[PDB]
Amino acid sequence: CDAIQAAAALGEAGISSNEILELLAAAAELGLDPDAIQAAAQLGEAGISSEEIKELLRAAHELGLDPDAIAAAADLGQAGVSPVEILALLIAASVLGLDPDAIQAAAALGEAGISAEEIIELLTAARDLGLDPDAIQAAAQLGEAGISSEEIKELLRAAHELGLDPDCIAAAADLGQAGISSSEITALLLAAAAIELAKRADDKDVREIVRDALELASRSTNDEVIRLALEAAVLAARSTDSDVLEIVKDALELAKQSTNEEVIKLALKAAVLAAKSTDEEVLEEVKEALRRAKESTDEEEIKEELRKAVEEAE
Amino acid sequence: GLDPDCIAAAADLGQAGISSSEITALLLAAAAIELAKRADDKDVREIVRDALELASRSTNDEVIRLALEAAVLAARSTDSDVLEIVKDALELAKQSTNEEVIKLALKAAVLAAKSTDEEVLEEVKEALRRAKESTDEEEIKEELRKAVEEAE
Amino acid sequence: YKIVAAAAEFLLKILAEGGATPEQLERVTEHALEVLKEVAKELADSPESVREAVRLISKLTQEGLKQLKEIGAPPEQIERVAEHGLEVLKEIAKYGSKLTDSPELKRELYRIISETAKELLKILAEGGATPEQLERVTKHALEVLKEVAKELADSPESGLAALAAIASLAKLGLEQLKEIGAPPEQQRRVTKAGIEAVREIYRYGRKLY
Repeated sequence: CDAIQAAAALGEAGISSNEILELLAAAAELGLDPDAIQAAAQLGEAGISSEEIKELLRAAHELGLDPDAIAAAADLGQAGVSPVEILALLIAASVLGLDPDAIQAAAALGEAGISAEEIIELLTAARDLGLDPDAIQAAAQLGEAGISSEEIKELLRAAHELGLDPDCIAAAADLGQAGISSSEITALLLAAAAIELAKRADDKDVREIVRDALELASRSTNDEVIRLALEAAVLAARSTDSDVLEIVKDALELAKQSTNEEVIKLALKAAVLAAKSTDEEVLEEVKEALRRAKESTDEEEIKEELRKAVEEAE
Repeated sequence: GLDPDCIAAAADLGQAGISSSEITALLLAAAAIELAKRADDKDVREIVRDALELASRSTNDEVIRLALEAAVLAARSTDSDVLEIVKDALELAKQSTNEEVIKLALKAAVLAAKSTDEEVLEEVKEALRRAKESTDEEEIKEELRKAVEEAE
Repeated sequence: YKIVAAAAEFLLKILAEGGATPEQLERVTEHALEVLKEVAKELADSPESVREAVRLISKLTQEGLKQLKEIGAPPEQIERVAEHGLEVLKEIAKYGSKLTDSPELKRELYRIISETAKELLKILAEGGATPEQLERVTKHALEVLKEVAKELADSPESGLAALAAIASLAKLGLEQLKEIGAPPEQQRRVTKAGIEAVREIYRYGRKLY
């Protein structure tokens, strides 16, 4: 007896009789189905007033929401999302055109204490990157790992630039559970990518370069030097030109033998810029700046010749 | 006409500790709602809105049972005269602020919906018209009283 | 602009160190804001200039409220200058919307408006004002945000951002009202007004999507 079953559900939720009569009045006004009234009962278990529920369901009706999103409003209620923020997430889902699994991910991010603005931003970034619901589910696992919204955004950006699968992002969330910094996760992602690509490339010189970069990254302790070296390893593994491999090898031969971070930062920057460039004149001037750096001995002259080439290439 | 699973759900409102009159109200309400869903009629749906509004806003078991019994009777009837009388009674109950006027107006509408004499319908409609055109609660009560004492 | 803006802030801080009455401080603050608005309306002609204008207006506003808080003035004066600041800020945001076309700067500008609201609300709450003032200010702040959103918004993403900002302001405001222990009646009144602001924002959103 559906109308009485809905009343019994509100009775099991412990709703006051006048407030049952109000939720029934709302059900009669809007034509609420028993599962929409069950969502009202679950918002009542979340302690929301009949008035607030009524305006919320009135808004859901004025939005023309799909019943699955309307049911998922009770999941956002169980996640403890602020009453307005529930409406915001519902509006956002409607504007985004995403599935209820994106709403379940929003509920998980709500349990992780993430604001509706950050959720909306994360979903915005996800659609703008062209990421999928499994990548969004792994992002919710980074939320379970307590990673900050900006760190997730940059991690997702890096994962997209590396062409990673969602399972890779799940492994990144496992490094998050291990308490690894977003920087060190990013390094490990760069490294794993460079290594797998260095299997796919057969070339011993690429493999030497990638090993030398992985050695330098294992020996050093600075996040810029590490990211530059491992990015250079990914770039070397993506490259096909002996001029880029020579410039990178020369830069690594200078850098791995050097004791000052300044010339390492500059030489790795020059090599990364050369590997990203498309002009033989810039490659030759960088190869020249490295030749000048091998034939000279003063670190101030090495830094200046690398600075000239970097300011030409940047 | 509620079947035994409805009575089982009524026993579950018993498990929720709801008082017998409140269970009765909830049964009347749920019945009026399911009937007003099975009927398409916006006017019956307006009556059910206004009844459930009044029942939520007030707190007296006689007023509530009168209102929801009228809502069930509206969901069980089709004549425009009965719908007009019920809407006039609910409009008078929404505009006035005396529980004796509310009880008398709802009682007059319930008697008009239970009976089927067009002279009782017209005298109840005219007593409600006198009550809705006038301002004095004593004139409202004395017109509704004469109509009730003729109709009961 | 930065120089004269700094000169206004400096003069205000000097006057506050000088121990002038809350009334004199408020009068000078209004005059300073009015001048600041004028010289902003003249000198602003680029996205960064609007960003900087808002940053300086909000800065001077924050310093002003901090002075009134430190001297222990009644919340009434604080609420007046809060309204003045928001109103001026809105008029500048209005002008700045004519100068600014890039989505990033439009969004970040709105975000800074919301940060300004969040901060001035937080400052008033730290100021120990009654819920009776907190609701007036919260409502006005939401309404100013609504008017600014209605002025700026022209794509769904910016709508969602403005919505989310509004929602977060409601969340913060309700969190202050909860901390001061305001009655559920006031909590409902404010929350419903917040929902209604979001409903009006959705009535705008219906244009975009």
